Amino acid sequence: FNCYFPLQSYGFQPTNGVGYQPYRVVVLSFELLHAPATVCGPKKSTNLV
Amino acid sequence: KNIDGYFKIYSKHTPINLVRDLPQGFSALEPLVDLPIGINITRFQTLLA
Repeated sequence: FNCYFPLQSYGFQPTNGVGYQPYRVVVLSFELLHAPATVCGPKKSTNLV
Repeated sequence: KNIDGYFKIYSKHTPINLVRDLPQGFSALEPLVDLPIGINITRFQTLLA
């Protein structure tokens, strides 16, 4: 009575709809601390004149 | 040394004839790496074989 195993399995199935099929989610977190910058985007270049 | 989070290292290699504690001469030390670690350091210690 009012005591249940909290974790529950999923119904990810081919029968499921768009709102119930699985979706591999990836949340990309970012950080801007006083520590130095360590990750940056790719830089471009060109030929040499 | 470590300045503004960047840990810098300079070094070289040379032969000597260790007749005394140190030699009376001159030779410059080139840079090796520059790591943007970003921590505080106040102590150190050596490791031996």
